[PDB]
Amino acid sequence: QSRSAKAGLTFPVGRVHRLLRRGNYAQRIGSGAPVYLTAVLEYLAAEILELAG
DNA sequence: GTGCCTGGAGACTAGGGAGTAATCCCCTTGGCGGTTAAAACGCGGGGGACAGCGCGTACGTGCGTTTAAGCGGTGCTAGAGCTGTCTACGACCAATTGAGCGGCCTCGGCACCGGGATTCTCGA
Repeated sequence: QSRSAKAGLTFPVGRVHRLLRRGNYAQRIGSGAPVYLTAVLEYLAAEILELAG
């Protein structure tokens, strides 16, 4: 399974990893940080979508 | 529904951060006395918060009128991408030097301390 769906989530991981890789935010990057961004933004999106419903 | 272009996924090899030994070690947290300037209790008050009245006016509301102004068309016009093509163009590791920090020593106005001249009391 790809990294965008290995954790069973909704938001893509490769998209935010490509955004930080060329956005020049650090020298290196840990493996847990893009999926952590994935989890935080998908939880914020799900909460505001439940409130929108 | 249907679909082709392309970022996404991923293992192997150099190559630079992580937290666990290690040890100073400086800052801090905790308490004892004192003494003192600030915090607290109270008491009369008077000056400022607050209710009410006079009023008048100017906006709440309504009506004739203009007044741009909105919806729809379409050419005129001139500003936004994208692929070639070439030039600059800022970084990589290394010898040499440098210039601002670690810790040291010198001035200098401010506050405290003593004499010269002046004024006050008594004595001669």
